Amino acid sequence: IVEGSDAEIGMSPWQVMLFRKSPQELLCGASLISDRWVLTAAHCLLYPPWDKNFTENDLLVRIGKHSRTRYERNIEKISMLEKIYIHPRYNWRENLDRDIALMKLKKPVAFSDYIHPVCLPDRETAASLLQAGYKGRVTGWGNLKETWTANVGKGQPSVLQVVNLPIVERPVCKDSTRIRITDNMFCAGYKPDEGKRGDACEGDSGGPFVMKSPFNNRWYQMGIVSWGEGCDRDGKYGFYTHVFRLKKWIQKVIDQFGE
Amino acid sequence: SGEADCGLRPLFEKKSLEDKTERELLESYID
DNA sequence: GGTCAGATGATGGGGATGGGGGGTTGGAGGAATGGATGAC
Ligand SMILES: *[C@@H]1O[C@H](CO)[C@@H](O[C@@H]2O[C@H](CO)[C@@H](O[C@@H]3O[C@H](CO[C@H]4O[C@H](CO)[C@@H](O)[C@H](O)[C@@H]4O[C@@H]4O[C@H](CO)[C@@H](O[C@@H]5O[C@H](CO[C@]6(C(=O)O)C[C@H](O)[C@@H](NC(C)=O)[C@H]([C@H](O)[C@H](O)CO)O6)[C@H](O)[C@H](O)[C@H]5O)[C@H](O)[C@H]4NC(C)=O)[C@@H](O)[C@H](O[C@H]4O[C@H](CO)[C@@H](O)[C@H](O)[C@@H]4O)[C@@H]3O)[C@H](O)[C@H]2NC(C)=O)[C@H](O)[C@H]1NC(C)=O
Ligand SMILES: *C[C@@](*)(O)[C@H](CCCNC(N)=[NH2+])NC(=O)[C@@H]1CCCN1C(=O)[C@H](N)Cc1ccccc1
Ligand code: NA
Ligand code: NA
Repeated sequence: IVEGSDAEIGMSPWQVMLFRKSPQELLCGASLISDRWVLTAAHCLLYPPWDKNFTENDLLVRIGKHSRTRYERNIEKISMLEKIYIHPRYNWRENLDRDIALMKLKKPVAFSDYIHPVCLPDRETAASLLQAGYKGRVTGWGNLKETWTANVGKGQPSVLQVVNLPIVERPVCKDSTRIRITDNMFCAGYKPDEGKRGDACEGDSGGPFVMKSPFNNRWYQMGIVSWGEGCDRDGKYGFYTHVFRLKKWIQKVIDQFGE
Repeated sequence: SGEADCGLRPLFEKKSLEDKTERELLESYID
C-alpha cells in the first residue's frame, strides 16, 4: 500500500496473508469469506508468463495478523490448503480478466477478535454501493513504493497498511491505461487534481476492496486487488476484480459440497 | 461455516466503536 | 614467511518471532561468524 497508514488492531479481521512454505516468502493477500473459505487473486497462484504456478502444499495461509513477518503468538492461526480453485475463464494471457481464486482450508478456522469473515455482496448492495465517487478501503503488506526502480524510504511495511480510495467512472479507467479493461474489473483511487494520494502496490494482490453499508452496518468485499501500472502515479488508477460480477461462480464452488 | 454474522468486527461493530477513518467512507456515500 | 585449518571466543545473542521486558500474546534462554595461532 502506497500512501497508506498503519491498521488499527483488528480493523480488518478478514485479512488473510498468503505465504510460500519454502523459501518462506510473503506472496499475496487474501480475504476470509467463511470459516473454511479464502478468496484471492488468480495471479498469486497462476501466472505462466512469470513461470508462477503453485499447489496446495506449496503455500500456507496466515490469519489474524498485524505484524508483517514475525509469528504473532496466541493471535495468528496458520491454515493449510485442501484445494485451490481458479476461475476457469481467468485470462492470464492478456489482461488478468477474472483475476479470482478460492482456497479451501483443511480445517475450519476458529474466529476471534482478530479473525472474522467479510460479507460477499448481493445484487442490491452492489448496485447501491458501487458508484463513482464512493470510497472503499484497500489493505495489505505490499510495497510502500515502486521498488523495481531506485527510490528511498523502506520497501515493505512492518504492520498491515490501510488506505481508503474512491471508485472511478468506467470512462476514466478505460483510458487511463492502454490495457483492455473489462466489466469484471473496476478501478479506484484519487484523480490528480483531487490532491490526495493512495494505491495498492505489488504484494497487495488478493487483498480485499471492502465497503461498509450504511443500512445494515456490515462490511462487504466489493473487489480484489488485481493490477496497476506503477504505484500511485498521477493519472493512474488501481484495478480490482469485480467480486459481485463473479458471485455466481463463487457461490457455485462454495456451496458445491456438503460441509 | 459461520457466514450469518459476517462483516461485523468483534472490536468495532460488536462494541459500537468506529475506526479512525471509518466516517470518511460513510461521508463518501452522501452523493 | 605467508598459506592453512581446526579451534577456542567473547558478544550479542529466542522461539513458527523483533526489539525487547508488553504488545494484538508468556516467560525465559539466546545467532553465527572473526583473525590470532601453531604446523609447514
Ligand atoms: C500448472 O501446473 C500443473 C501441474 O502442477 C499443470 O497441470 C499438469 O500438467 C498436465 C496438464 O496439462 C497433466 O499431465 C498429464 O497427466 C495425466 C495424468 O494426470 C493425473 O495423474 C495423477 C494421478 O494419476 C494426478 O496427480 C493428476 O492430478 C491427474 O489426475 C487427474 O487430474 C484431473 C484433472 O485435474 C482430475 O479430474 C477432476 O476430477 C474431478 C472428480 O474426480 C474423480 C472422481 O470421479 O471423483 C477423482 C477420482 O479419484 C477418479 N477415480 C479414481 C478412483 O481414480 C475419477 C476419474 O478420474 C474419472 O471420474 C473417471 O473417468 O475422477 C472432477 O471431475 C473435476 O471436474 C476434474 O477436473 C482427477 O483428479 C484425475 N483424474 C483423471 C481425469 O485422470 C497423464 O495421463 C498425461 O500424460 C499423457 O497421457 C495421455 C494418455 O496416454 C497422452 O495421450 C498424452 O500425451 C498425455 O500427455 C499428462 O502427463 C498433469 O496431470 C497436470 N497436473 C494437475 C494437477 O492437473 C498445469 O497445466 C499448469 N498450468 C500452466 C498452464 O502452466
Ligand atoms: C499480484 C499483485 O500483487 C499485483 C498488484 C498490482 C497493483 N498495483 C496497483 N497500482 N494497484 N499485480 C500485478 O503486479 C499484476 C500481475 C502481473 C502483472 N501485473 C501488473 O499489475 C502489471 N504491473 C501491469 C499488467 C501486466 C500484465 C497484465 C495486466 C497488467
Ligand atoms: Na494514482
Ligand atoms: Na517477545
